[PDB]
Amino acid sequence: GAMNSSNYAELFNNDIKLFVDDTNVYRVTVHKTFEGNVATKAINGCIFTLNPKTGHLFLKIIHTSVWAGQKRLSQLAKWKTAEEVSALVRSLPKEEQPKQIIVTRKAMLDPLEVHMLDFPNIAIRPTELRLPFSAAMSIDKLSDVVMKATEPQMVLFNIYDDWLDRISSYTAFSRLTLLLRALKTNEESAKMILLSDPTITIKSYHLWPSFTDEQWITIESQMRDLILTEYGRKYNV
Amino acid sequence: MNTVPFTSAPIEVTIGIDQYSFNVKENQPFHGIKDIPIGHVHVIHFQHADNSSMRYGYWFDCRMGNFYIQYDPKDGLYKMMEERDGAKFENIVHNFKERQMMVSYPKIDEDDTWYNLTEFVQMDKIRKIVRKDENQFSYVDSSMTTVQENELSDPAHSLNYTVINFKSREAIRPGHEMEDFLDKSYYLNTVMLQGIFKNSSNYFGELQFAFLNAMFFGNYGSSLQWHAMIELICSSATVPKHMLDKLDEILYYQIKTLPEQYSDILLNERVWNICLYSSFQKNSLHNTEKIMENKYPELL
Ligand SMILES: O=C(COc1cccc(F)c1)NC1CC1
Ligand SMILES: O=C(COc1cccc(F)c1)NC1CC1
Repeated sequence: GAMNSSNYAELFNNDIKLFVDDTNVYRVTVHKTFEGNVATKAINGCIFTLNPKTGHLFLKIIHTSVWAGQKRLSQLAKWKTAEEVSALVRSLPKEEQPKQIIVTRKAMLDPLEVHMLDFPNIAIRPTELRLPFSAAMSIDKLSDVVMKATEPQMVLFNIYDDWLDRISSYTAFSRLTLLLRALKTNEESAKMILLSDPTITIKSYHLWPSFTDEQWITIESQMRDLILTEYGRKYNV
Repeated sequence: MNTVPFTSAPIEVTIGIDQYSFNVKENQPFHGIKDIPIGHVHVIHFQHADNSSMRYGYWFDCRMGNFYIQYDPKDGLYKMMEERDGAKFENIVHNFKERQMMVSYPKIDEDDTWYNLTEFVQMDKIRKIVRKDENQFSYVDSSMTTVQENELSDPAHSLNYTVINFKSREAIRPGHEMEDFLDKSYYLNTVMLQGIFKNSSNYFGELQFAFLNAMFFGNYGSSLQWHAMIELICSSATVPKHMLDKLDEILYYQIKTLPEQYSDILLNERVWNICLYSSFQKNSLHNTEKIMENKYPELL
């Protein structure tokens, strides 16, 4: 059924699974109109679909043109998410199709289940984890490809860069969620932490900087601090 | 007016004949029920005094043969049977009537309740839901499961209601996933009405039979089926106007007849609130919404 702390190691077994986060699919800026009314303007979005074991990220970019002339866009966005995830699964060879899809928001369950009626062996699951995947657009290179897109487009990334050469997927996911939590709680501090030192670069083919093992521990500690911090500043503790 | 005679009443039992119920005491001189209105299906059901567990009963139509009830001390229940010898039956019934050992079906002449609950119920269709083809009458009890319930174990003792499942390839057209899940008109009108039921009368008749099975026996799967068939209409943007008008009448009399004490177990809060307040047809069930709100405002 639902996914929580009791079964956190299931993510890193050998059953193919994908997380799907739809929080950045329908994005808007809200503004005043000349008549003093309020209007929205949509901007490009993305479906964040991620294999937590391999780090493979199927970033489906949602171009604003898909909303043209449509009604109830927050609701359409969920079904559009489901449609595009269903399309991805169908494009993958059978031995690459997930055995489970885990949705980060419960409102995605019915839209995805309906789109995947053709795949009755694929389990559609919620989670009780509060995962920070909405902060994916704080990753500069992901944000860049979404905002530059002029048409619908799937871009493939490895959100772990080369980390799996040195650490396990359990540790790689925990780093990723720590980084994304930090970016979500205080993006500027998080980004300052990551890029303060000019001598640690981000390789062209990577998303994150080329930290050594020792540097990652310092970074990880600095991001923990940030998250405990902002939690004070928030709750005055 | 027709008669269902009883050989005897050897065990204390509450006997029902449609919406009416009476108590018969162990070995009381009871020999059946008379003046039963022709033209309607009927149900005679029993709850033994000793074991309130397993209310059971018999759907039947007096036009389809001469039916009597006899207690079976081996199987432990009141069994319906058919008498083939018409002359023996007339003679047996006349003897019982002369000695006044029968209760009279007690219909008030103003009262259309039973008609209104059974308007579209036909014995021929009942027998396709309750498969026991050697008998003209159909047995139902509390514990009988439905075909869909056995998909989620004895196939012969099942209620073969039409399977309705909103998240099914039957209900959802490829490429219309969102359209068809949020507006079930395709499933109601094309799949179910045009495809399976053929007309709204068959649809309504199953719906009414499901309700009566749920209300009389506490048959849980019947209750599920009645609610599903309401929801399938309420969740369709496009429903013929006469079907909605009739549905409002149907439900009105079901809710009116519903005994108050079983309202919590026979009424699904989620379905009713959705149908009355959120669904496409939220404004289309004036009579039903009015009685529901004056009788069971708690549910809403
Ligand atoms: O037992 C009976 C009695 O059959 C009836 C028929 C009609 C009304 C009634 F009270 C009883 N017949 C078969 C030969 C054993
Ligand atoms: O006869 C009954 C009561 O029948 C029962 C009995 C026991 C549990 C239950 F759910 C229903 N109702 C209709 C109006 C005459």
